[PDB]
Amino acid sequence: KLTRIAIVNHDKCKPKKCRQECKKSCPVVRMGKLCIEVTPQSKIAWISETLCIGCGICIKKCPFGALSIVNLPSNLEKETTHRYCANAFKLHRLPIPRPGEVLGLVGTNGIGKSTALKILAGKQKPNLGKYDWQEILTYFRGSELQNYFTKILEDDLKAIIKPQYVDQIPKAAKGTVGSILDRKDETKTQAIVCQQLDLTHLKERNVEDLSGGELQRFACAVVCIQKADIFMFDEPSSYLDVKQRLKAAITIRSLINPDRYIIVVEHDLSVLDYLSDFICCLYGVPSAYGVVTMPFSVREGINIFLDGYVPTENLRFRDASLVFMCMYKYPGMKKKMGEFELAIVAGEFTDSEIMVMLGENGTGKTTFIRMLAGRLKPDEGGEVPVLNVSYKPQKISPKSTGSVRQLLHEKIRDAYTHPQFVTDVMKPLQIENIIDQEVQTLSGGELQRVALALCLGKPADVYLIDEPSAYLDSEQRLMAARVVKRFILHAKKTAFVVEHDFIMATYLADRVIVFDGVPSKNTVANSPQTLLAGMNKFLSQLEITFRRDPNNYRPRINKLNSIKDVEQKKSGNYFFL
Amino acid sequence: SGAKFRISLGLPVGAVINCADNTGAKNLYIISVKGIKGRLNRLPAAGVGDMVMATVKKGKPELRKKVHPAVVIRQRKSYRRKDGVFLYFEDNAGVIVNNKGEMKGSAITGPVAKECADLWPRIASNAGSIA
Amino acid sequence: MKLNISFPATGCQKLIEVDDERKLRTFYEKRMATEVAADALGEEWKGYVVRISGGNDKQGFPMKQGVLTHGRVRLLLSKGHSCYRPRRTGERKRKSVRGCIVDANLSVLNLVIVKKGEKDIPGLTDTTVPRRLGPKRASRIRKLFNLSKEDDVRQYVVRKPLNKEGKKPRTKAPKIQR
Amino acid sequence: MKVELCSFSGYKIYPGHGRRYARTDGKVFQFLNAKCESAFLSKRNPRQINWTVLYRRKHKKGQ
RNA sequence: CCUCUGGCAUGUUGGAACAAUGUAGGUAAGGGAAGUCGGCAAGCCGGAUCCGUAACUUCGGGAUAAGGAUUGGCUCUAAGG
RNA sequence: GAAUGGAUGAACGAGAUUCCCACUGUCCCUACCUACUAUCCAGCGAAACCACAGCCAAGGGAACGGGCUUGGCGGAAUCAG
RNA sequence: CGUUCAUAGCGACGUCGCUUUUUGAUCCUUCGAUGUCGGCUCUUCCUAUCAUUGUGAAGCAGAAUUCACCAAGCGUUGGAU
RNA sequence: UGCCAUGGUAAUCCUGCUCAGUACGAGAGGAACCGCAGGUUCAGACAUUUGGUGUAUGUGCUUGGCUGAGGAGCCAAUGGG
RNA sequence: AAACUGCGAAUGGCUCAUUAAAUCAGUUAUGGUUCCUUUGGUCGCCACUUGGAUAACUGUGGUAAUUCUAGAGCUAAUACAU
RNA sequence: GGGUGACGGGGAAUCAGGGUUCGAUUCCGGAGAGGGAGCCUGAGAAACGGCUACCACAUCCAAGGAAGGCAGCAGGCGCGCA
Ligand SMILES: Nc1ncnc2c1ncn2[C@@H]1O[C@H](COP(=O)(O)OP(=O)(O)O)[C@@H](O)[C@H]1O
Ligand SMILES: Nc1ncnc2c1ncn2[C@@H]1O[C@H](COP(=O)(O)OP(=O)(O)O)[C@@H](O)[C@H]1O
Ligand code: SF4
Ligand code: SF4
Ligand SMILES: [Mg+2]
Ligand SMILES: [Mg+2]
Ligand SMILES: [Mg+2]
Ligand SMILES: [Mg+2]
Ligand SMILES: [Mg+2]
Ligand SMILES: [Mg+2]
Ligand SMILES: [Mg+2]
Ligand SMILES: [Mg+2]
Ligand SMILES: [Mg+2]
Ligand SMILES: [Mg+2]
Ligand SMILES: [Mg+2]
Ligand SMILES: [Mg+2]
Ligand SMILES: [Mg+2]
Ligand SMILES: [Mg+2]
Ligand SMILES: [Mg+2]
Ligand SMILES: [Mg+2]
Ligand SMILES: [Mg+2]
Ligand SMILES: [Mg+2]
Ligand SMILES: [Mg+2]
Ligand SMILES: [Mg+2]
Ligand SMILES: [Mg+2]
Ligand SMILES: [Mg+2]
Repeated sequence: KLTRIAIVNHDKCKPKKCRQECKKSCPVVRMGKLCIEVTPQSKIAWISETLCIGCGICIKKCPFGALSIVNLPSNLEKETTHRYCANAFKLHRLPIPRPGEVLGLVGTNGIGKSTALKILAGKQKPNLGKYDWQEILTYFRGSELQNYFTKILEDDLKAIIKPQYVDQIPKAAKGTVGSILDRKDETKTQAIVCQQLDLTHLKERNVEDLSGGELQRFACAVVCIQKADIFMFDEPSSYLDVKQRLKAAITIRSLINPDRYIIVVEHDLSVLDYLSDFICCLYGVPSAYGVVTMPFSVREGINIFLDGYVPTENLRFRDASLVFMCMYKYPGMKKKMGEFELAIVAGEFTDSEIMVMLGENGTGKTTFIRMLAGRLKPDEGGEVPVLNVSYKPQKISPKSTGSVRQLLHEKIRDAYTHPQFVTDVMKPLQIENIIDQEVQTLSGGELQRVALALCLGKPADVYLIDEPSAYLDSEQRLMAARVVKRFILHAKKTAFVVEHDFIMATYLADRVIVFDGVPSKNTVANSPQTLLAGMNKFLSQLEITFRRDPNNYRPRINKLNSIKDVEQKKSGNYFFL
Repeated sequence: SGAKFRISLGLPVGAVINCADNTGAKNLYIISVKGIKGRLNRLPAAGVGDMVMATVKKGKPELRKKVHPAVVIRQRKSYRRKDGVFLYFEDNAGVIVNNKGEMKGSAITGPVAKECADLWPRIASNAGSIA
Repeated sequence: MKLNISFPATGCQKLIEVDDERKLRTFYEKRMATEVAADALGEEWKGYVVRISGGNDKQGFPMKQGVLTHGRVRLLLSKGHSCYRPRRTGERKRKSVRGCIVDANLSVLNLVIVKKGEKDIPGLTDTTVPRRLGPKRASRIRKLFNLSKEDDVRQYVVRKPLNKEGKKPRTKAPKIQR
Repeated sequence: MKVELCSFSGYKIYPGHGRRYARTDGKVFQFLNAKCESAFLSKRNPRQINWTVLYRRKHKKGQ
């Protein structure tokens, strides 16, 4: 029981430049059949996946890499919930949103996640692989889906989407933060939401002046204000800091009424865990097809995701299960602005080391990073190391019109060719697939992959890494983490990682530097502590504890004054290992 | 990463430990222990948490008259844990398994020794009670 | 242990966090409804007597008197029992309770202050919230104000003024029954 | 080093000594020594055995 | 197996030790014939009462087939001349 | 291969095989205990066997030497094994 | 032969050797007797090296591998008939 | 209290983690050194613990008998447990 | 509103697994019994009216989690008592 | 004793007179609520849109615990000619 799916990448497939091609090389067409239809004219090539052998010839011939042929199980053909065009993506099933329960979708991008969100919003009618509302409702019977859609169709439920792409919001709306919130009032609960998400300082400022983390807080606060059912949340944690992303989770959990459906989408697994009560995985071949699993528990669903093995379907979807000398010395530097007093403790910086930076969005991780670089100048003291440095920023725009190939050779030709770099950075971050695309038409994750590659390739002693996990898929995150580790192990060049994810921080950390104190006030940057002690200080400052599920040892988040939390605080082991 | 430590092993080749999974096998006649070089005259022996080639001696005839890998899960011979506690299990038992460590059954009746559970994660997941 | 201490003669009660085994060692391995002296607890509570009515086990499971042990026992309960509200006429249900005996294996202890010694405390003996409503049955009205049958119960009755109604406060009173 | 109580006698069991028994019902018993273990296995009710704690509790000995 | 009547002085010697090999007895964690030509050797079984008893059969048997239960001490009751 | 009897066959057999259940130190893998020995002493006291005798390697030799040749070497008297 | 190439690995027709873990020849020794198969138990020696150490070779990309060298230190098992 | 001629002599091999899905490879597949955690076989000990033994003939319990009974005991090749 | 009190929740609805002098049907007995309710009969020194308890309400909570509940305040009855 | 493609009946279908077959199925009676058992309340239940066990299925768990019963009506899966 196996069938095939043809896919034609409509951006890449240009029938005029290439000529007919496919037809000439296809053995079904050379026989004399309607396997492929093209001509020099017309846009996009069509393939009959019925008549198609799946010889894998047409893909090798086509000059752009426009064609793909994948193999999907024949079980899925019955349970197709959407297909937009012929030779395009094929979504199977939909997640099962439950009223008064936060749905947690988990799964990598390009697996029909966006189309599902649109369907559940009610923008997209499920064409059901036909390319109807009574027919659609009959298809969805015996399940809460028919309940959901019936609710949508007569009682006009308001679909609201916290978007993925946050940097496009500034270039659309205008005025202050406080003004937009005042305009969008329906519940009339500005103050409480602002105290939860800390928008007391930010109310005065404009939208363009905000950082990434503050923009997220703003966008979530806006969605919380709007009176609506069916809340779609797409990566709220990305750009945020540890305590900010927990507060954002708490706010979203507070939005639960028995009326409202909520559908979060998190890639930080500990945050997703905290958010949801109900989870649905999204496995498939990226860009070709996608399957929405049956709804598991929070715990069970994420274990299934880590195993890469759905026990009920019995489909091992992923191959592998994703489970868990001194260079220089800075002295006691102090940098007083006038009202604000930034401080440093003395310590070492051993080569082949990744220093993780624990703190907050405001404690001035970015400002310290700029100071270390030379991009910021000293008020007092004077950090002027005779050292080349590289700087992966938070906010990543594509304002350099061309191809990724051009970007790579313009910045760094040697690294771009070098095999040790290529095995370490290009291949694992699937840069071989991005290479041909334009820089304008990147996604957010793809831009983050390119950023990682650009800064690793540029030679230095220090490598600054602000938010590598931002936008990347949980798999990609863990790859990006491995890439940074190995690159540094080969190079013997130190790095510094601003992360707000306890999965990635525990993964990367050899030594860990901690920041203390509130932002825009006195920052006491401690000496590089060992990992064991370092996280415990950081967790004690933010008042969180974790634990580990014996199957995959994944860090789960605790409740305040829960017995397990209290025990861990008394011991001093705020998490494990 | 953390290796096994030796434990007093009282299931020599010839033992019939009772199958404690939902396969349909009742018994498991141990015909050899895996990872035993051995000596002259010495019967190979499997403790808890050992791999073992077994034959099913009574149960469903799908399983009978062929060899399976299995894992010893409980054992009546008292083994010592590093923390100085001796521990024994009221019955000898096991589960039918494949070469790569996955269970061919689905649910383990009774407790699984933690020596075995730490070593065999897929058994441990199905195991209701440990130690 | 999250000690829930209640001074009954006022009408005020606090939640007091306590740590250090030796601080709580006076309470441990004692029964429910025993009157323990709280002097070893702290010099704030100098010569205080506290009755130990037995709050809640960790894992949420209330102590119920009679069962003894310091562990959980599960019992068949009925109408006229602790730890159980029956949802049907002659409903009956199995529910796990916990030992009368006090141990560190506990989330809360419940303590009722029987006698205060010399000192006072800020959110307990200072504060004095009244009995929420006065007598309602006639006999209890007579007993409150010392009347006898030949004295008119109507006049010597408790009455509560409900201000911030909107317009004006009613000088409100119950219906005297019996 | 959690000192455990013997499931038969009632004596405390220090780290080094004793023996642990994990019956297939899925509940475990500690034994101070073999005397206790044998008694538990032969099904002797420790409330009828004068040297066990349980007996002394029942019969109100000491105090 | 223990005792009285009657009869003996331990079977052609004593003492001191308590090594190995033996001869004759015992007991053994977990496994249970993997031992060996071969269950050799030992071990299980065992009395009685009450149930219950297959194939086959020369219809006699097989048959204590197999397989179960009970059994002490004490204080009474009933039934048998 | 058919009273040099053929084919059968209940019951029986210290008869010859094979398997299963139970049981077990037969074994994994051995350990500990008891008695009588062995052991030391008092007393008593045999036999078989004996060319001479009594450490080896190799050589040659009636073609596997304790003895011969060439080397290695050799230290009273004895005890239990 | 090995796509090609006698010799990486092989190797016909021929030819030269070693070995006494085969079996024959032979009949020297022993017929006034050297206890006649196997298994068990135990030690030691050899190398004509299966594994392990260090290496040279390939028709050795890796993995797997055969070919060869130093080499006998250490190993070389449990069962069914 | 010591020296040391001469004899003897001993350690073994494996797995897991890591390197790493890395080198190499079109891909399929797929290594290695240094580390770390443990195991096999062998050797030499030892008894804190778990186990075995147990005639301290230690202390209960019990069968048959025997000291008139009670009590205290004994016998039954170690009465049995 | 709530909460205690009382009543109902044994009807209805579904199915036909079982069950063969059993179910079941006609026939009769209860002089061999129970029966909420309905309907009718009965109902010769705190009484100028007694006791204290609790729920809702108030307020501390505990548990990851349930139509979980605990401790402290009160306050009624045709509830529970005399 | 075994079987029943057996819930009983009223009735249904064929039919000259006889019969033959069917009756899960709207009225009456029974029995049952995955399987067995036990019981609280109550006038009435050995109730299951009541509880307590076990078995068999299955659901969250922060793994200490907690909850469950469509042969009601819709609907799903499955079984299937239906
Ligand atoms: N309107 C459209 N018309 C044709 N092709 C589309 C359209 N929208 C998306 N696609 C194609 O579908 C692919 C996946 O898109 P989508 O399913 O929206 O993303 P995701 O899989 O993350 O949900 C894209 O690569 C794109 O080429
Ligand atoms: N060159 C500069 N001149 C003036 N103000 C600056 C400059 N660089 C940074 N800042 C101010 O410093 C603040 C914090 O800097 P930023 O890098 O945004 O830190 P974070 O991302 O943690 O908020 C900003 O609000 C910004 O206005
Ligand atoms: S794959 Fe299907 S379509 Fe593309 S060439 Fe081979 S056959 Fe023709
Ligand atoms: S497929 Fe590649 S080749 Fe065939 S037409 Fe579209 S582009 Fe030209
Ligand atoms: Mg052998
Ligand atoms: Mg004698
Ligand atoms: Mg004599
Ligand atoms: Mg004589
Ligand atoms: Mg034995
Ligand atoms: Mg053999
Ligand atoms: Mg054999
Ligand atoms: Mg015999
Ligand atoms: Mg017979
Ligand atoms: Mg003849
Ligand atoms: Mg003949
Ligand atoms: Mg001679
Ligand atoms: Mg040729
Ligand atoms: Mg001889
Ligand atoms: Mg050689
Ligand atoms: Mg006596
Ligand atoms: Mg039938
Ligand atoms: Mg009916
Ligand atoms: Mg019924
Ligand atoms: Mg059913
Ligand atoms: Mg019932
Ligand atoms: Mg129902």
